[PDB]
Amino acid sequence: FYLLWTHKLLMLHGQKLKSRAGTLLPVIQFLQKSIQRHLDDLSKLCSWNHYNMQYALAVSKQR
Amino acid sequence: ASGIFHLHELPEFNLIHSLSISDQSIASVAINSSGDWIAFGCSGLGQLLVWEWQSESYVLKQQGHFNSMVALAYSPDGQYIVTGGDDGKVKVWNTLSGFCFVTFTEHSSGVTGVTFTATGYVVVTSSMDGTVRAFDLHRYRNFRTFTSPRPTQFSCVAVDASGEIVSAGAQDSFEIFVWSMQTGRLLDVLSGHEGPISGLCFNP
Amino acid sequence: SQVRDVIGFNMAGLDYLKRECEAKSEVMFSHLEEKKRKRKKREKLILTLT
Amino acid sequence: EENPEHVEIQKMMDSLFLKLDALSNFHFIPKPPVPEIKVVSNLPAITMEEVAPVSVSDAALLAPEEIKEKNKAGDIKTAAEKTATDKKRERRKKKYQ
Amino acid sequence: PPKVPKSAPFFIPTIPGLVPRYAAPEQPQQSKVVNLGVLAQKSDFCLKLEEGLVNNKYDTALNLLKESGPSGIETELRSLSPDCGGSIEVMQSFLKMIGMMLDRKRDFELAQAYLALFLKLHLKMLPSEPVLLEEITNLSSQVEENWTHLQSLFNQSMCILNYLKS
Amino acid sequence: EEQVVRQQELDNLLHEKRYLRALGLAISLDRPHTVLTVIQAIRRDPEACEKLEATMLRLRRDQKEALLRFCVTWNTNSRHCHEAQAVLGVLLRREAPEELLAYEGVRAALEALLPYTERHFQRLSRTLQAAAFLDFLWHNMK
Amino acid sequence: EETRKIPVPANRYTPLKENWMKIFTPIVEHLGLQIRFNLKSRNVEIRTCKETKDVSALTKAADFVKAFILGFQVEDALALIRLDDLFLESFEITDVKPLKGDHLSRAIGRIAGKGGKTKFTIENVTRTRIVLADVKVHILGSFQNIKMARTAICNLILGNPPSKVYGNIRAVASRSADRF
Repeated sequence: FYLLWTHKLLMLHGQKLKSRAGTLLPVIQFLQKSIQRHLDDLSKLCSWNHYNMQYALAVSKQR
Repeated sequence: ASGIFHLHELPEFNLIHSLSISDQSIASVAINSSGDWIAFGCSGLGQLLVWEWQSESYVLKQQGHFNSMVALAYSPDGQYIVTGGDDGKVKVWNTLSGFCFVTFTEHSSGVTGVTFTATGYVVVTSSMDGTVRAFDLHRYRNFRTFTSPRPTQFSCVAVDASGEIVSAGAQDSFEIFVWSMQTGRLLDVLSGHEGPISGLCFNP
Repeated sequence: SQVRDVIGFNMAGLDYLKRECEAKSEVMFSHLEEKKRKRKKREKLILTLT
Repeated sequence: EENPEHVEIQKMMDSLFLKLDALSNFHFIPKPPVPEIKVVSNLPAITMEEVAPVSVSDAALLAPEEIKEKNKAGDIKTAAEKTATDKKRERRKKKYQ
Repeated sequence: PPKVPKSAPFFIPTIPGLVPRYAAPEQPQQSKVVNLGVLAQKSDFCLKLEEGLVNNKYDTALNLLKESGPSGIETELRSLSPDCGGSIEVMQSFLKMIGMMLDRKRDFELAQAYLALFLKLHLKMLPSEPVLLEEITNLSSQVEENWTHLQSLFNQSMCILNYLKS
Repeated sequence: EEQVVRQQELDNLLHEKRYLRALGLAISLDRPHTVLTVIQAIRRDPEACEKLEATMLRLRRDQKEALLRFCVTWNTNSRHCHEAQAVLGVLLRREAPEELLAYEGVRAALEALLPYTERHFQRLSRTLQAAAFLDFLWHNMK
Repeated sequence: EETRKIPVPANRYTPLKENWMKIFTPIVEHLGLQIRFNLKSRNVEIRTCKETKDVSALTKAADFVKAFILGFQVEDALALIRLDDLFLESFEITDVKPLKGDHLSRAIGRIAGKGGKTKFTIENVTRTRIVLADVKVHILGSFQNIKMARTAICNLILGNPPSKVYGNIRAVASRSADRF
């Protein structure tokens, strides 16, 4: 839900925020790390499923 | 008092096993309701230890000397804090959890200054050893060490935003030493000050 | 995405073969001598300013 | 370690020197670091971390180049493939060394 | 390692644990020598999984799974193997547990975490048994469509923020 | 006289642009660099690309052992990793996992293949993050 | 006053004799019970008395003698009186799988191993004491520790190679006592 909110505001107002990017540094940093945090663990786990499952789906085919 | 603890089963007085915790004495000991965990405190170094006897492993083990810390820094993200102390240990803490997770003991004497690079997960320290050492958090190694041609003691550290330049100042030689990060050779010695250098800072 | 997926599929396959080779090693584990040989094999040397 | 006298003398130096620098409030002439060789082993970087129930960084603890050394060009050519210039360069380098 | 005396006896008192992995320790002055078929032989988690097959409800097993700690979770999934005493029918129940959590789209991180451990433990036994495959084909599609939608939303956010920095 | 006869055939096949057939002989002659140039030429050509995995199955066992140890060196170079990973894909998918353990030198080869693969996966991941910038330009398009 | 009697056969008659004082002393001194061994009935008798202060002693005394009759050492059996959690378990081999003759003989061989290696190996990792008498297998230990013993033994009976059997127990027993 908050991902969609952030995505919409960013995609709408990024060009306007670029001009005043100098005074918004403490905010962006904050936002960035939060959006980073969750992402990393998911990128560790979901892919560890996906490819591995595909690998299993490969072996069943060669048999 | 010697820093060892013993386990016994009282009605028969059977020694199960014994350990040595530290050179200092053990001040206080407590055991939880379940009996699996035993708590030890050593006021000599302020060391706290939780021991699970059945699993023969530590659950928690921390140590911090009193009045040791002198330095501070933040990671660019703001997620970690690196500090150095008079004892000579460099410690990285995670602010969310509140526990130290990596400690570097390469330095022999106390660390006077500490800094993160602006981009990478690299921590640079300057010590009374006469050395400025850089550590990486990806592989946990001291990959670069800078020393002066002359035996001198450094009081502070400053690193450029790009991270190519490393600089330090001395207690006695009254001159700022500047080294290159990637090559590791002494680029230059800046002179002109009279008296020790109180502090340095790069323009971001 | 396709280039990443090809590399990603090799990541999973190689990891499984890594675990099978380590599983075989446990069978042989004279145990101290075998463990010493395994540790001696995985020891590299680096330059360091002490 | 096999000479008891040198071991005994070194321990006397340690006790004395830690006393002496304290009187100077840690103001002494430092010892330059001597270069040495240290043994790192190929196992995950969790082992170097402090005791904790969760691990923040997962890594090999050892660089990919260290595990398998790579030539400068990054490619290997057998003697059959080597052309005229390639053999000339290897001759030139060997005489250069 | 801790120093252990040789004179120490073989049996030392035991603490069962903060949470009981096995439901029933014993059946006031009853006997302690018994034949087989009396002591508990199936984990409480395995018992809940078996019931989940009949009624297509795994919430009871889910609550135990989210309450036991990581050392306990690894033991439970290791016990699920046929070698350790868990039927291949029961492993079918655990795969159906994971799928249900993806349809509800709640507790998303636990779904990926537990499934990743299960894949690590019994990958070698997996392609041989055909029944588990049909669960994977459903599971493989769901994790692909869920991650891809989220991965795009994550990636567009970070690239915009970096562009604001430079 | 055997090598020069075999060498003569290889040069003819390269001259005739018959890369699929030339792949077999250069492996037997133990030419890693020549095979690497052949693999790149196959993937540039459209029709040869799909028939790559079909050809690789026709190779006998010792050619697969030599080709697998060729991939270790190629994977080290970032410029040459893509075709090295392409060959490794055919090995993992077509061939049985227990049979991969039967190969000679697979244990030593497996040590070097993993660390460089993690580097490549991370590098492609950052490119995907940068590639999302195309979507941002599209919404700001007029 | 109530009594319970436990039989003893020919192969365990003599070990009871040199170790009679070892078994006699704890019961009368600590559990406060009167003990007699009838020669004619070949059967040991336990009874309560005025000096018996606790009612649980009769159950513990019956188990303590039972373990010694089964072939357990006196000190290991003595742990039953002091430790409540210890259980002793006994099952037949033919229950898990029906085997006849030579195949039954090889099954005992797989569990025991050359020189007793397999039984001794399972003994340390599971921290259980195992007595193997032909088709009957006896395990003494804690409730959790019994399962790791029986899981290894039954898998050994069903034809699994011993090398796999050691690995699975070692993996599971390592994480058994972590306690969260």
